[PDB]
Amino acid sequence: DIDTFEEAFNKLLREVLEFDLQNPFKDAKKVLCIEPHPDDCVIGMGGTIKKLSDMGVEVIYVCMTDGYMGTTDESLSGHELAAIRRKEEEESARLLGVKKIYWLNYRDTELPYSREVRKDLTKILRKEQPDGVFAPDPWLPYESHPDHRRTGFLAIESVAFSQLPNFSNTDLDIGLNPYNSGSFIALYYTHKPNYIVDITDLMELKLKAIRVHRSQFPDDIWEKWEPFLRTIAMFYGEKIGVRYGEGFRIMPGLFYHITPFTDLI
Amino acid sequence: FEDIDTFEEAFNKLLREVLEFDLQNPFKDAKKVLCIEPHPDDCVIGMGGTIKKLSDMGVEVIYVCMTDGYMGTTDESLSGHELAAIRRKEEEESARLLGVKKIYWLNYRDTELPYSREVRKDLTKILRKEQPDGVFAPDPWLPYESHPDHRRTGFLAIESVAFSQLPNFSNTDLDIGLNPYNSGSFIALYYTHKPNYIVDITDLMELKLKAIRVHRSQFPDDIWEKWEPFLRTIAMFYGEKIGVRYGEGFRIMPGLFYHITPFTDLI
Amino acid sequence: FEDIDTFEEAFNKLLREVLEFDLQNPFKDAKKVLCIEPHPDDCVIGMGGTIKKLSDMGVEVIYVCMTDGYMGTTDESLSGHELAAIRRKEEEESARLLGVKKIYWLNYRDTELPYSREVRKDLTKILRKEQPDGVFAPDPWLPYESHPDHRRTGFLAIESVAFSQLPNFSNTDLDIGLNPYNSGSFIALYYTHKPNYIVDITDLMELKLKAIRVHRSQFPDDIWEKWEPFLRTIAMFYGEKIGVRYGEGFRIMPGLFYHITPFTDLI
Ligand SMILES: CP(=O)(O)N[C@@H]1[C@@H](O)[C@H](O)[C@@H](CO)O[C@H]1O
Ligand SMILES: CP(=O)(O)N[C@@H]1[C@@H](O)[C@H](O)[C@@H](CO)O[C@H]1O
Ligand SMILES: CP(=O)(O)N[C@@H]1[C@@H](O)[C@H](O)[C@@H](CO)O[C@H]1O
Ligand SMILES: [Zn+2]
Ligand SMILES: [Zn+2]
Ligand SMILES: [Zn+2]
Repeated sequence: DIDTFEEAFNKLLREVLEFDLQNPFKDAKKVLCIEPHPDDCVIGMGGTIKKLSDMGVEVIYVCMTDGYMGTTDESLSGHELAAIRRKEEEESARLLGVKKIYWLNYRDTELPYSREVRKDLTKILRKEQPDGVFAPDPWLPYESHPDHRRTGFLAIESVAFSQLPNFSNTDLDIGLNPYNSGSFIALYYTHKPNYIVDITDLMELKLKAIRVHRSQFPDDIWEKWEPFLRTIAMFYGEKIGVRYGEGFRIMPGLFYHITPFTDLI
Repeated sequence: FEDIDTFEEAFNKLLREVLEFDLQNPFKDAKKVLCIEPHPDDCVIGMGGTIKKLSDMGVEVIYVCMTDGYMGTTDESLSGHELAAIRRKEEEESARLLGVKKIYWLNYRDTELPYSREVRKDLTKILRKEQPDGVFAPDPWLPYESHPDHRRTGFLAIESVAFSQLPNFSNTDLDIGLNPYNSGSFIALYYTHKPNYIVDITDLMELKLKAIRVHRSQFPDDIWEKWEPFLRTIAMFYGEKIGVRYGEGFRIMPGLFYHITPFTDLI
Repeated sequence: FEDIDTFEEAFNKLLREVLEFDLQNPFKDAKKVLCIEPHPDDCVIGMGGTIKKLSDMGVEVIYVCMTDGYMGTTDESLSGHELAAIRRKEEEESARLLGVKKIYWLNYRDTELPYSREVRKDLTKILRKEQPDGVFAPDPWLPYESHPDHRRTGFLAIESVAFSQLPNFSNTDLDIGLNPYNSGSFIALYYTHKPNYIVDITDLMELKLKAIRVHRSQFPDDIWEKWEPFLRTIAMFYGEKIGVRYGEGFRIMPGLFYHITPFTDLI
């Protein structure tokens, strides 16, 4: 048929796959933002969450773990800390217009990589039938937190497998349908974004909603984290020549499997 | 070697002279090879053309299919049991087209391939029995590869080809009369973004695509609408790299380079 | 910091003023370090020159060896139990040439290092006991690193260095009187393809190779014909990077950059 690989690829994307990065969140009514820990959705995409909320989109958190391990305060146990972080998360998400939060309650530092966790995410996908799903990019270089890696892998896997009636089939038996339905997966916390949201306007709000997680951001930690977080927003922004941005990686569904030229988007 | 001037000269001496490495004709003396696939259809999809060419050269090509394909349908009235039974039929006939001897079915459930000592011992049992001169398997470093059965197959293949050579590894194999693996001239990895050896499959493409469609349960008309162009686009990606129309890609490296090597990108 | 104009300015200030990240003399002040190796011989192969230099300045080098090297022989008359007892002695001898000191043996089996909270807890206990100023471990992101003990040592060492600081993590340690890991100034990854700090080991190269060859079970004469050139070439790859003949490379980054950082390649 076509002459060159470049023609083949271009036709693949453009016409066969209909890939469009100008407004990929344009028709979404319901989205899941999957975070490994309480606070990750806000650090990694809180500005974008605000913009979706404001636009009439329903934003639903699925938080994989409970934040149990995240303090050096020897007077605060993991149980007490987890209770405090659910409150932190609830308030921080109100500020961003966040509706609802599914807490999976795996212990922080202990998120399994297993069929079980896939079934939990699958149950939620089948219940809520979102149009889109956000999750950390499991390929981020030097990402040393297993909760992060595992979340990203489990999300992408679950978005696929929830579509298969023979996978976690008990779901169907109790009246759920397979996942439809979703228009997309977008990965945040990524080195290779190919879609950037300007949040220059929302950066102060984002910084405030982050700070609401006070257990995680006492004064002396913020002396480092605020510069760090502005510098990351500047990394993403510069890619589209704005001051503060949030970066997403989006790809056709086909590309997450056996594709040797994924770097061409 | 202690006298060699520069790193660049050392690397070329190491690669060519000490390791005797070159990609002129990697499949040269092979009488027998294993093709390790995660799911029924991966062998034909990643390397069907090469399989036919090896068959044509009188190489015994043997499949190892890690999983049963149980999950791969959206048809709500087809159980995974029934689908597995189907996909085995489909693979047997697909393989027949490519002159394929024999298939080992490991029978792990699709989406549930373990990454464990147990599965390496299964692969080792086969490598010690068959004593193949080469083993093909997916590159588990494929960027954005998001199927755990694919990544796990590839890492398990590579580890097994090494560990199956150690007599204290799965030692009961030896206690029942199997020898440690050797024979093995090579490992080659398909479904790869960094191929260094390309096989021209130009006038095999139509046979390759036919052998893929024999997996009907996977490739109905509406799926084929997208997948035929996709499969053509991939083969052109590889084919272009050596200036032919359609190709299949493999990454092949000295044995040493699968461990502590900081310059694997030079090949 | 609200006012800076460019990403490039923000990043320079972040690194130099906020994090005071310095790659000029990263081991300057260290009095005690841990070198974490998947198998016996990996400290010396990966960083023996460096270990000797640290020992020369009076730094106390402590090994933590994750496995017992049980599987690493092709000799059918040597069992894994006998091999592991030999390798323990070979490592004591190798380490004594480099000025080490003390070895912690985790004793997991070679090819079966778990990736789990348990192994994190073993490392966390050493860290809390020893309170080292610096920790060395393989780079688990090395391209094509196909030995699972290696990827898992690297991941677990980085995880443990962070989690051993958290009092709710493996809390029984503190209940027996250990404090959280307090002391470290640094993590350094060896066996790396993206080193950003190189120790010149030109003078030490021959000591390194001698202390490697003391692991005789691993390096008989026919293996050493391939391994000596491999090792020299690897050292020259690192060396060239600072204009010397032979070097050892490390990747060293600010602690923040091991998490959620999209610009790790700017160091
Ligand atoms: C920005 P984050 O991913 O939420 N920070 C996490 C925190 O949630 C977690 O409790 C802790 C212990 O695992 O590791 C920290 O690095
Ligand atoms: C080209 P393939 O790798 O074999 N197609 C697989 C199919 O085999 C499998 O049953 C399904 C569920 O795991 O995932 C699909 O992604
Ligand atoms: C240089 P090394 O990392 O120490 N060599 C290891 C050796 O220690 C181990 O016993 C064997 C079996 O796992 O695999 C070899 O690849
Ligand atoms: Zn997190
Ligand atoms: Zn497959
Ligand atoms: Zn090792």
